[PDB]
Amino acid sequence: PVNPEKLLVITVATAETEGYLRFLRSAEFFNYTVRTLGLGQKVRWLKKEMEKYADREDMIIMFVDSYDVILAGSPTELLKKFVQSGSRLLFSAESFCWPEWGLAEQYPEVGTGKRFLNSGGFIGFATTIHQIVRQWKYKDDDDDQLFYTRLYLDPGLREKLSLNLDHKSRIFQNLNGALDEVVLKFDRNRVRIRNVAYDTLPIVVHGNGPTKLQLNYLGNYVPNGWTPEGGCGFCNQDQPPPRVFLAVFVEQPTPFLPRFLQRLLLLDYPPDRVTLFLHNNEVFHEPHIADSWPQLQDHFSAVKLVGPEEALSPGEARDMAMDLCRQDPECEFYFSLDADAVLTNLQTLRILIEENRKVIAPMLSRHGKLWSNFWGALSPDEYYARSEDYVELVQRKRVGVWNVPYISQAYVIRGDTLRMELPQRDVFSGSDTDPDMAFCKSFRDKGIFLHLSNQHEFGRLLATSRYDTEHLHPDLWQIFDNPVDWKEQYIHENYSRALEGEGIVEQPCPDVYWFPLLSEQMCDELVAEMEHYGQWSNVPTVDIHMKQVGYEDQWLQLLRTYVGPMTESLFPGYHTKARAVMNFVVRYRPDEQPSLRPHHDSSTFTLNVALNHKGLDYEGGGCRFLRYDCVISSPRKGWALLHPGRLTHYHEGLPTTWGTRYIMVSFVDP
Amino acid sequence: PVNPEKLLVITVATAETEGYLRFLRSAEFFNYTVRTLGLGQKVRWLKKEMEKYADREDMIIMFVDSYDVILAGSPTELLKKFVQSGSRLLFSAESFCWPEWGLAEQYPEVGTGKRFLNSGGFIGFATTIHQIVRQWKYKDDDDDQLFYTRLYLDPGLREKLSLNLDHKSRIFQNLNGALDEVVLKFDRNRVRIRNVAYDTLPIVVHGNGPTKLQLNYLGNYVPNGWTPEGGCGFCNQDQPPPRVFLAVFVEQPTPFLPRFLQRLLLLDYPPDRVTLFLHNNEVFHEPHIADSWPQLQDHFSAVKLVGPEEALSPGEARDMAMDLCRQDPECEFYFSLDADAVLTNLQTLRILIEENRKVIAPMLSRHGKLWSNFWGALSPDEYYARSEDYVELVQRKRVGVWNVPYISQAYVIRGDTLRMELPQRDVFSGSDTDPDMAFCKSFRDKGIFLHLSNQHEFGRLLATSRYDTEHLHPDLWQIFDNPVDWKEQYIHENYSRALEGEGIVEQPCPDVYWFPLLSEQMCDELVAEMEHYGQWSNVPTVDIHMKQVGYEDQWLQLLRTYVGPMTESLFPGYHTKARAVMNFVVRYRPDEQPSLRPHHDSSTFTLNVALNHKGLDYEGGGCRFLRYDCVISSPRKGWALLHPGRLTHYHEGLPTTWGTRYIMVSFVDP
Ligand SMILES: *[C@@H]1O[C@H](CO)[C@@H](O[C@@H]2O[C@H](CO)[C@@H](O)[C@H](O)[C@H]2NC(C)=O)[C@H](O)[C@H]1NC(C)=O
Ligand SMILES: *[C@@H]1O[C@H](CO)[C@@H](O[C@@H]2O[C@H](CO)[C@@H](O)[C@H](O)[C@H]2NC(C)=O)[C@H](O)[C@H]1NC(C)=O
Ligand SMILES: *[C@@H]1O[C@H](CO)[C@@H](O)[C@H](O)[C@H]1NC(C)=O
Ligand SMILES: *[C@@H]1O[C@H](CO)[C@@H](O)[C@H](O)[C@H]1NC(C)=O
Ligand SMILES: O=C(O)CCC(=O)C(=O)O
Ligand SMILES: O=C(O)CCC(=O)C(=O)O
Ligand SMILES: [Fe+2]
Ligand SMILES: [Fe+2]
Repeated sequence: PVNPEKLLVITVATAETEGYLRFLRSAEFFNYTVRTLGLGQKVRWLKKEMEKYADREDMIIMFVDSYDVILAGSPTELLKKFVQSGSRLLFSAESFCWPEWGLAEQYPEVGTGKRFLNSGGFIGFATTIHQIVRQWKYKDDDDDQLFYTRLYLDPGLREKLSLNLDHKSRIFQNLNGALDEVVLKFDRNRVRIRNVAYDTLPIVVHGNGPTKLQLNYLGNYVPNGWTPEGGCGFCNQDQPPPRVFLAVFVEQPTPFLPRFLQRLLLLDYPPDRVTLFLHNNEVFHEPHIADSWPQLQDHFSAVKLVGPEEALSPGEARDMAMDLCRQDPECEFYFSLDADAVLTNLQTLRILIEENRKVIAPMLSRHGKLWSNFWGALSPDEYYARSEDYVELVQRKRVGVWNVPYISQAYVIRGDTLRMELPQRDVFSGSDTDPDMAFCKSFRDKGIFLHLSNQHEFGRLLATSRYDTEHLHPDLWQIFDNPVDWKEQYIHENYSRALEGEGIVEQPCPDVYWFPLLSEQMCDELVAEMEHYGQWSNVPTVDIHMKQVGYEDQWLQLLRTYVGPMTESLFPGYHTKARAVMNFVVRYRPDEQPSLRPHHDSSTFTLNVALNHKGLDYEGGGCRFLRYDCVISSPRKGWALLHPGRLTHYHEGLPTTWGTRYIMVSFVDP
Repeated sequence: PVNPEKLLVITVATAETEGYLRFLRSAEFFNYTVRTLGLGQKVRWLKKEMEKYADREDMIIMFVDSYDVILAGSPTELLKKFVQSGSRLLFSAESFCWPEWGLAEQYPEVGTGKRFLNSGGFIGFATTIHQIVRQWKYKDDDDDQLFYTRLYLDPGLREKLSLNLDHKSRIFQNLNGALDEVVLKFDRNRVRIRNVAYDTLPIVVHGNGPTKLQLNYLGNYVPNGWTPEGGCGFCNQDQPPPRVFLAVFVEQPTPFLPRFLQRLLLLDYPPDRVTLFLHNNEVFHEPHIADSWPQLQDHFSAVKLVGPEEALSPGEARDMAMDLCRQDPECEFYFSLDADAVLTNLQTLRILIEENRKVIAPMLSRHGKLWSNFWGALSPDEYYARSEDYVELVQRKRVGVWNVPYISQAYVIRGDTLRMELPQRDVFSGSDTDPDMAFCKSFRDKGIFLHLSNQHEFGRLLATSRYDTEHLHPDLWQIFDNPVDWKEQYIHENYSRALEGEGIVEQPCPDVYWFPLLSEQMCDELVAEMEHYGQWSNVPTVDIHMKQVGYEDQWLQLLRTYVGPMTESLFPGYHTKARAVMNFVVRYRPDEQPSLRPHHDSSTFTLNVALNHKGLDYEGGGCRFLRYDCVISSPRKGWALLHPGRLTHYHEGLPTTWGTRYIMVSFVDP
């Protein structure tokens, strides 16, 4: 048994990049001892280091890269596997032969394993290593592969110093040419990989060639990145703050944007330490931003608008917003947030900063689906592809902070990373690539990790694909594509609490029920949308139907989702599908039709919703039920009334004395 | 001016028939003085009477018949008109020439009036009359017409004694050949006739030839028979009773016959003075008569049945019933009453007897139409024809007792008239004539008047034309043809009082109403009719619909007539047409389906009627309304329940513990 205390890991690193520190923590997990050289040219550095270990027969030494390497096994298993190899210096094997390709005939014939050599990782005796590395006397420009290559192809030297290759990946697993051979193997508190082509559990995982992101994905688990019983290994889980530059971007017509601007005033973070930047490409949103801008500039320390008059493409706008933080030494962090991002959690900026990352993004997914603000993998064309664990991450099966090749719409970048590591302005611009794709590619080409955190519930994304802009109030027609947000602005706040009970629902007259349904904004926007049409009109009324305006299917879904479940709750035994042919708003002013004579309605039950206040917009009677000697004298605006429409409830519309009355009614279940 | 005290009216009468006494009362009305001869042969009697008045130049004498004659004018007008004639002996004129027809050329040419002579009535001086009547020396067999005839055709004798004819009916109106010339002329307290062909108001109306009934019709008004301001002239208007033989006849299947037999026990007349006779030609009614016969024989003094086993035609049965009264000197009156005659008034026998007539009948008409138990006129073939005042009599415009040529189904005959005036047995039988027609013709051929009285409301006739006899209870299917009687037996007695109010209707639970609808007989006959079918059977039940039995249209009319008006009364504002596709009776016994799970009904409102008692037929729960915490614990048999079927009334059929439950239900207004 070789003593672990005589195994040394030697690696090269000119800078402490994020890939190097990841390699170091995988080594400290297995309690390795690592010698880092320099905090073909690295062969010159290894050769110099091996002159101290020229006579060290007692020492095993393994040399690997650091930027694209992670350790998966313990040193004792590593030394044990090296003894079974029966070699004095064991190299790594690969599926390809490079630099020179014609040397493929030189190599010995291997049955099923890999045949060629890879200098990215080898292990052997310090004496045998020294006799090999010290023969190097060449230029720094020439690669390291060709040197160790033909030395192995020397048949006499191959037999004298016992040189062999890890043909079946017992210790070294090179990913290029074997991505389909590598899977992960989980355990209680550690993860590992397995070569299913030879059924081996390698120690060293090296992401050579175009397998960088494949190692970033493996690096999220191996060795203790994420464990099924311990979770993440490096995320947080359980006096002034930094100064941040908040950059809002409105590059497309975004629904509920007034709610976005009002939400910026509620982020739990000292506003005097946040500098707001806002770019608006749409002339549609200039009113909305103008309404909120007085509150914005009085809340934050400094603000700035770049409206549509500058005519800046989204790439040029994102360059300027980030460059204004890089050229400001007081900008410690840069928070870029798009308009189509709703942040339910109001501490994301604090939590994302405390993760102490360079580029971290909060995970946001559209309500109920899989699409999110990140890509688990890429295609050869750098287009989208689904990773093996993409769905487990979106569904929050496995939580933590993950090395992800793509992020968008929301991310926090360290300020010093911008000036020192990505100092150019053409981050988003410069090519025919999408401005959000060139952003992520600009960070990966610098070896910078794009972190995605799903440890908390952060928020959701808005469906802004087909946003019909030809409406006086476009957010009304958004009951289909963004229902969870449509309910927050239009459904009464105490409606959901009314469905569960709590005794807020009232029965003013026998078999008529009174519950809050619509919000004051829903009624005001509905009245305005009706008057904007203008063309007002077997008891007759002065009314306008939702069909001629184009809001029937939208109001029918409000019936299916909100009044149906409310009907079955108040009438135990009745089941409703919310079918209604007659949906219309009625006007009551003393100049035309101030009242409505007694009548029945051709429907099973009716829903009568007020649309304005009592005493502010008009003064007059409500709804009178003759057979019961009971009248709804003081109606409530956002509240609605439910009564059977046939036989039992002969009701009369009492006259309006002054002003104008608006009510919404639907003869449902005819 | 001739003094009325020297005008004498001479007439012939071998017996005081009803036609003679009618002529006498018309004379006493105008205060005439009449000499009746004998209480061609009557010429011998007149000639003998004229020998006392041979030298009486001061006396005017008018000779007319008595049986077919009524007086229409006063003597002063009669004498005044005779003076204007300028004649010493004025005869009556006629359209026909008889006996000998060839003597038509003898008569003087008359322009437009009647040309020939009629010896039925003449007026003149007693001296001129004597010189004419005393020339008669012929046989009693030869008629009186030919004697006075050719004496007028003697041209010299016609000019010597001044003989003329009332050519234009100034005084004498002979009806034969001038029926279209005669109309009535009314006044405040007297009636009169008018010859619209000459515009004269005659004094004497003589019904010669086949115009007997036409005079009976005129005799009902002229002179004071019926006056518009005084009404009838001889009817009643404002201590033992006689003994009567009551004869009931069942010659056809008659509906509601059990109610007829039970009604015979309620006629306000001493039963110990009534002898019941009943003929039943139908085997269908032997059960019904057998059920009531114990009560009949214990009520009346003597009874007798002649069932279908004797096989007697209706003519032979009516002969026997009346002959048994004629051959009984103790039978003072004979009351013949048919089965299809409902007597609402229970004093008709008393009132018809107190009219002191020979043959009087109470007027009965089918409810709402014109057909009655009498004919106002006849046709040449003695078939039916409508009289000028037939509709005024049926509609009770003109009231009183009327000389009518036909009666049926109900009449009271004096006993002495049967033995003395119509003693033969072949009254109804003897010819191919209908037995009811030969009855009336047998009385008119004896100069006996058939009186019809409509001074009171007596009753109605039953529609027994198409009586479907192939039913366990045939009176159920009689809601169409006899609704007024169908309601008396099947509709609850307190239903009509419930519709008007009086606070008998109850509201046991909110918006459910409880009112009496059906009678105990209606439910018992409906349950039996259902079990007689036997074939019992989206909540399911053990039920039988009215359609498969054949009682849907009948139950639909009960809905249209009785539950519709009851719905609109209790729900002000709702209008019902009583449309129902689902009408069925449900069984509830613990052996198959004892209960019914909570459910709604596919209808606007439902009518749930119990069909048996609580505690006598079964013991179990009623109807429970879940949403109201209210249960119909103790239902009432004949009562019904009305509740809305949708949404608001989720109800459950509570289990029946013992016995069998029957309920009638109709899902009306789907
Ligand atoms: C929803 O319900 C809450 C409480 O159930 C309402 O809050 C009350 O509002 C009234 C008038 O606005 C105040 O007088 C009370 O003091 C409030 N109570 C609390 C506990 O805040 C709220 O107003 C309801 N929503 C709407 C739209 O009216
Ligand atoms: C119809 O109503 C009358 C009274 O409104 C009912 O007559 C009463 O009947 C009960 C029980 O049969 C007696 O105890 C009372 O004494 C009766 N009152 C009178 C004034 O007679 C009659 O029963 C109702 N009809 C039916 C079929 O029940
Ligand atoms: C590293 O050392 C710690 C404590 O010194 C020990 O718990 C852990 O198991 C060691 N790891 C290995 C791979 O031996
Ligand atoms: C008959 O006499 C009575 C009273 O004596 C008288 O009222 C009536 O008018 C008289 N009738 C005629 C026709 O003169
Ligand atoms: O005006 C009211 O209060 C009742 C209106 C109504 O019910 C209807 O639209 O028919
Ligand atoms: O049995 C009851 O009381 C209710 C029956 C009913 O309503 C039905 O026929 O559906
Ligand atoms: Fe209404
Ligand atoms: Fe029911």
